[PDB]
Amino acid sequence: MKDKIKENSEKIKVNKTLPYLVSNVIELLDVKCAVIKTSTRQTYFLPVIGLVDAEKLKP
Amino acid sequence: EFLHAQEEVKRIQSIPLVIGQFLEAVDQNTAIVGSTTGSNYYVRILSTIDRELLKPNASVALHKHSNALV
Amino acid sequence: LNAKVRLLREELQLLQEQGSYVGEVVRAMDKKKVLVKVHPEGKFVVDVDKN
Amino acid sequence: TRPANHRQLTFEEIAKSAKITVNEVELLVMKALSVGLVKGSIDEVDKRVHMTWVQPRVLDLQQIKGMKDRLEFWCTDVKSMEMLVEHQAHDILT
Amino acid sequence: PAVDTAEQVYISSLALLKMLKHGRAGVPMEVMGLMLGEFVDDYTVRVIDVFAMPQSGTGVSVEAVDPVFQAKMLDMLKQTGRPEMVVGWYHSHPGFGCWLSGVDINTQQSFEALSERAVAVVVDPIQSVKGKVVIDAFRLINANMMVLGHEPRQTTSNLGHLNKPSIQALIHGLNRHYYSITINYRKNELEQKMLLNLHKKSWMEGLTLQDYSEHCKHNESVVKEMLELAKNYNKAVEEEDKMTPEQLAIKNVGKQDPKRHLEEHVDVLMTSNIVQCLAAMLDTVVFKLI
Amino acid sequence: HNMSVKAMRFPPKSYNKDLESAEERREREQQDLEFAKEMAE
Amino acid sequence: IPKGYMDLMPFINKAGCECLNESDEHGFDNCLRKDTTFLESDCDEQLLITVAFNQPVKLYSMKFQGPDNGQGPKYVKIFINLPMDFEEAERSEPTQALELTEDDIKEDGIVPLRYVKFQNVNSVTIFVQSNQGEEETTRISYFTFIGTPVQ
Amino acid sequence: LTKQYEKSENDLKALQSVGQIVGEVLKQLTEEKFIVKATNGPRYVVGCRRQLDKSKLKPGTRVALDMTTLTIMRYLPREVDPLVYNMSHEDPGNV
Amino acid sequence: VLESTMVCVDNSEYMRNGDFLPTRLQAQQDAVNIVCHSKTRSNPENNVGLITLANDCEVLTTLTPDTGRILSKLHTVQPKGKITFCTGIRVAHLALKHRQGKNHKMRIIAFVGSPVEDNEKDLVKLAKRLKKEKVNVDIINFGEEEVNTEKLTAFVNTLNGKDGTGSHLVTVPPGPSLADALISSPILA
Amino acid sequence: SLGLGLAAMGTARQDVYDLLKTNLYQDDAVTGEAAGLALGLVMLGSKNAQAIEDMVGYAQETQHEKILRGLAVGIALVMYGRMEEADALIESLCRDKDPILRRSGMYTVAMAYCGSGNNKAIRRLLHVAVSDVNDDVRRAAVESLGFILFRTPEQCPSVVSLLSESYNPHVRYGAAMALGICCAGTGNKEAINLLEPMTNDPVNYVRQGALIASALIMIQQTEITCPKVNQFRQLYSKVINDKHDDVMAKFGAILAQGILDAGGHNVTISLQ
Amino acid sequence: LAVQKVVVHPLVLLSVVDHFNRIGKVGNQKRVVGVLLGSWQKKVLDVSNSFAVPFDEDDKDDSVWFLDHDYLENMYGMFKKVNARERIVGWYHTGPKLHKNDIAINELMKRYCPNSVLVIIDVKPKDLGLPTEAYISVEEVHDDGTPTSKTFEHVTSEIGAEEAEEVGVEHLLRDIKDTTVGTLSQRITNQVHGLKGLNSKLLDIRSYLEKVATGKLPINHQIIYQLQDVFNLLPDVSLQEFVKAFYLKTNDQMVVVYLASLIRSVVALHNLINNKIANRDAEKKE
Ligand SMILES: [Zn+2]
Repeated sequence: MKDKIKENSEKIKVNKTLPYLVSNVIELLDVKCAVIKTSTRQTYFLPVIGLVDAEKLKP
Repeated sequence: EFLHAQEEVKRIQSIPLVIGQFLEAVDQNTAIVGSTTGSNYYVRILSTIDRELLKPNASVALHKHSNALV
Repeated sequence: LNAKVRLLREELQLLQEQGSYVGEVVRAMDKKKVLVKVHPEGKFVVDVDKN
Repeated sequence: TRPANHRQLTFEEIAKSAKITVNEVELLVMKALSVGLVKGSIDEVDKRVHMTWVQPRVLDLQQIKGMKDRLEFWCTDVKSMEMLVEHQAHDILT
Repeated sequence: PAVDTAEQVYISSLALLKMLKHGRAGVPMEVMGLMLGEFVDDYTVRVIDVFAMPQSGTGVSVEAVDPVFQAKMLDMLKQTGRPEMVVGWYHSHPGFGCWLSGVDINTQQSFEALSERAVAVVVDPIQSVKGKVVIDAFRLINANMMVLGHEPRQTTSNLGHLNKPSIQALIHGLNRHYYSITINYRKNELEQKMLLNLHKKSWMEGLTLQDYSEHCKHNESVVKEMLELAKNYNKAVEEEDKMTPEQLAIKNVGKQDPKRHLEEHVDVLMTSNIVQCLAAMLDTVVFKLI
Repeated sequence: HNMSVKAMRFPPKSYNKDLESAEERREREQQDLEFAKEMAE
Repeated sequence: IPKGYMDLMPFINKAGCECLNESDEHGFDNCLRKDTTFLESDCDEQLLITVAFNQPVKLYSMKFQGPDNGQGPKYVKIFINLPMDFEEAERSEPTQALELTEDDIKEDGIVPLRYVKFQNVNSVTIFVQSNQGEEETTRISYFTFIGTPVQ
Repeated sequence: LTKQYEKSENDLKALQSVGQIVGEVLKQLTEEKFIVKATNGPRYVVGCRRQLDKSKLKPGTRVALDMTTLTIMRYLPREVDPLVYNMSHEDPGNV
Repeated sequence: VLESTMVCVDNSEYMRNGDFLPTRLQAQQDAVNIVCHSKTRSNPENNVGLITLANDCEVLTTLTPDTGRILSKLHTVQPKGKITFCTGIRVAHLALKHRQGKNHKMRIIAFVGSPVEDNEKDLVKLAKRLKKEKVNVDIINFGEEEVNTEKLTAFVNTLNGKDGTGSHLVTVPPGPSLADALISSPILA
Repeated sequence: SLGLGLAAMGTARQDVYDLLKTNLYQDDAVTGEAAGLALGLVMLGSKNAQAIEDMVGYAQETQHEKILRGLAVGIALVMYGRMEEADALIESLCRDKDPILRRSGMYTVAMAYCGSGNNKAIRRLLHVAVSDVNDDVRRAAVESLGFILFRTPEQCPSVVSLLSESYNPHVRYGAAMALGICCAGTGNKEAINLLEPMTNDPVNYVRQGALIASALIMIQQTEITCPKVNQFRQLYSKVINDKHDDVMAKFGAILAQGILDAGGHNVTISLQ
Repeated sequence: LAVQKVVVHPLVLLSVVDHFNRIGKVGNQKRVVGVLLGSWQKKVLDVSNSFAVPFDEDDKDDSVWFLDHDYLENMYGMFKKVNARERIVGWYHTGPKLHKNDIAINELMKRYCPNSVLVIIDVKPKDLGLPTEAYISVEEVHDDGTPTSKTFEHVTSEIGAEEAEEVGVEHLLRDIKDTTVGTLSQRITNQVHGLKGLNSKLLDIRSYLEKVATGKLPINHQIIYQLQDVFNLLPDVSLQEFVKAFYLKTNDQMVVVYLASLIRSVVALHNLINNKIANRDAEKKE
């Protein structure tokens, strides 16, 4: 499973490539899910938070 | 074939459609519409559209790509 | 009837052509150039169709 | 027994056939109508009962043959106009 | 050996409806499935039947093919007289045309590794209207062959260039990373007559008489509607006498046309009354007590 | 109505000339080619 | 074998080629063999062969040989890729009904097949409706299908 | 660690997910057509998922739309503003 | 060998008897457990299924490469009604014709625990149909073999024929357990 | 198979037919198209039952479309110049559920009624052209009109003129080809005047058919005989040298150039 | 009853035909049985998908029949994963008519759906009727004293389609379907079909009465009871009250047709005027 973990982390580095779009977390819903407002003045709903623990995020 | 041509043209009305505002009819088949994106466009009107409904300040659905009155 | 059928099939392709902007003419220029104001997008210097 | 064209029974026939006085005919039809044995209405001024429906009963083989004979006439009438509408409206028939 | 543009993908009537039903139910998810059939020759790919794959989870994209689900369904379909191999896969594109994205190209490479002539069929259940389904069949272009200066497939006929490629597909890599295979439909007499039963009313309805109270009320209302329309129709005649030819259509925009509604009211009433009269006259002899 | 419809005469105008012109229809194809050759790249 | 078409007997699954109404003393294994041993039946001369191929295979011709004593076939109905109960053969549509004549059933006669209908044959069943001399039982020889794999 | 693999694998499934445009339902036109308005954006005539209740999509309901098709995924509760959230969760100081 | 089998369990009224310890129904539950396991170990691709022989034959489980579900179904099998041997074999024959793998060989296990109430002609014609279709049915003649020894003899002899060795007519006299006679029986051999 | 049938046209040789039928019966897509066409060439005008029964019977059994395409052309040649003796076959082919066999009936009408001007045959081709389910059969129905009207060339630019502007591009292509087939080598001004707008048709293959048809009409023709030959000669060059034109529009232009100056300006096309 | 109407979608008909054409191949030509999938909306069934199940029966004996119910469960779970909202609503079989053993099969299917609906889907293209005949099992309580038995009660069946389903169907019927015929022509064709349907059904009753008359079939006394009701409902169109009302109604509709025809002629003359003005104006400038 170690090769699977390392190969998995490689796929993250491609998607975690810069630039990132700076955004502000608006909400944290349950049905675990987040609502963010991008710097392009766009409100989005994220069915999954992403690569950051939902406990470490606040509005 | 005319009925088939009429029926197959309706795919121009497939969702999603951006909502505009009918401002002025330039001629029979073209009009000036104000998209909710904030831009005024001179576009074409679908021939299968009841022009009796194109009242001033009427909400119209525009093609998401071509802004045409569909 | 045939032209009416033909116009209908070509209409589907013609409706997919992108619509035209609406602008206000500031002043005509030389070499068939015009200074226009696109409604949300400010001013442009544009060419004029041959017709 | 009577055909649907002549289902207007007088009070005299009900009185005579049922061995009851004419004045008791009306109450007899009420029981029949209330229970549901027969359907219709009573015309007291003309001393007549307008009968519109009877409880279906058991038929012999012979009466079933007669019932089928009515179907043969009924089938011909339906077929006759089926060919009539087809012939008359042939141009516009899809 | 080079593929030919004369190659055709034949989709049965059953296979077409299942992809449309599954694709529409799965809007907007790119719901995928397997196309069963038989590679008849180097120029035909028959799609006899398809079966839909489950969605592993949320996400508007094509998920990986589940081998156990594929193996179990193929094994069970063989038990009911369906011993047809998988000739490709189908997935839905709900409204943005028929093409292959980056994910779909990788998904197709999985099938092309197993079967070199596997076909990726894309169905647009949203843009498909009656009498015209937005469908397309794609197979990948090997980048090694095309970069060196070779056409992806040889052209020996006109059959491969009858359908003009769409700009939406040409934008998303058509004729660069994948090519389109012309799609024909296998329809037999039995399946056509069976589908003709759709919207076929019962024989009771033909002889059924509309309620006379509502028929008179409908006749009452519409005739009253023409009373105002006729009054407006007179005004339209005088107005159009003194109207410039540029206003024959512009001035009719947004204002109701008395002539147009008069014809519709006339057409509705004459269809309504003639049918009611004719059906009533037929019933007087058909349902006759004598 | 049938007599009036049968009396409606169409002048022998050059049909299929109100369709897309050959030169104008050629304009779209070249412009659309650059749309595919630039936006996709 | 005809040029360009091989003998497909090695291609078939020997373990998986079943027979119906076969006398135990001479069976399917002796049938495929080139030697003298045959495939006789027990219940009646009527008999149903089932042959399942390893890979998709086209059948160009067959050599369904029988002894000239009269027990050889005179009516062969061939069925392709059935999804067969000795009553279906009575009333069904054979792929190519074949009246194997005395020339066809001898040691040298080959029987041509409709190559159009024999293209994708994963499993084939051959039925012997009637023999030549109206005997109680039938007898077979090295019944082999001549053709090429689908590939 | 087995748990480490699960967290990394859950990460991979998370990466495939795509954000959804937040809007508001304005009026249900047909049984399959809706008018929605983006939070800061135009109004569209959009569709809806078959699995959705479609009775909770009353006018004014906040919804999440696909980025491509703009179809309604789900109805969301009334949005609490981040500033309003900080108003409610503001420590007085145990006075 | 690669063969598909169906067990023709008996759930008639006579299965309530204690002639086979403790109950003929309980005796056959152990017996089915042994034959179902025996076929599994012969080849892992072996298919087994369960059919009842009640007043109306009921297919409790079709062919499946599982053993627990066969004993799971036999647990709820309660004695009711009368044996119908005529229709049981045919219904079991029908399930065999619709096996998962056509390469498998026909096989039926019959647990006759009640007399077969038909003329010998019906049993004879039934065997020929199985023999034509290469269907082998191993019948265990426990219970009322004093009256069933002749009807079933016409079955196996017509089915097996001369030098058959395809269907056996093992008749176990009443004793401690009929399953104990199965491991020495040619059915599991 | 193509070489044998081309070298055995109308010979009615049993050995050639037997060998070719062996290749056709192999049910191979590539060789089936070849054998089917060659079968008609060898049995050209023979109208024998056996060739018809074997070929049409094969078409209703083969599952390969290429074999059907070759047979469709082949079946027509079997009954070439057979006048009304092909009525029984034509009605059998035209009523067929197979689109290609329906196309064979159109070709059979063309060959059985070549140059006869039979209005009954023209009535049938026009019916299929305007009312049919398959565009290929419609395109072949209009194409077959040229074979019936070449003996009277002035008549095609009147029956086909209206089909030249139809909504169906396949009928438009057929109208172009019908003018080319009927007016081949005649330099018909009326036919060329119909094809000149076709060369700018929105559909690419319609343009190709007009370009090829234009070459067939005025092969060998000079400026005096036809004033428009110089216009089309430059049009062929312009299409070929147009990097932005469709590839099959150029295919017609290139073939038009070869036909226009075929045989070193010493050959002509004339079905009569 | 528990089922008011069964709506069978065109996918099921195509699937059932394909089931019959792939099992009823060179093997045999019996009836094939599958499992119906659909949803429930108020009291109208919505049969929308189906899958085939292995099935066989004896031609002679009706009590001998096999249905792979384990196959039923395995594919249902296979189908439930793709579309959870589509549950088992019954079974189908392509038999041209009912069979004696369907009541036994429905009992097997009743375990997976208590209100199981059997839909007989005739693969043969019948000319006048729908191919679907939807039946539900009911417990008929006889009044003669005969013990209560399980019987099939007819449920009115209709062929309806989904939005995308109808899109594909119109694509497959694009060429064959003739939509040029106006509404009025279609309605009259419905009346002709209504006359044909009634004649066929009247012929079926007459054929049944013929068999009863000659003793081929026993006297039912429930059909005959119903038949008296049919003949009693036969209206008398010779009554003075009815004829006057019919004339009163017919004349009421005629004046509306006369008014609409009168308006049509005026509008037609207006069109002719515009055409002649346009024609005259075009030639004046040219
Ligand atoms: Zn995709």
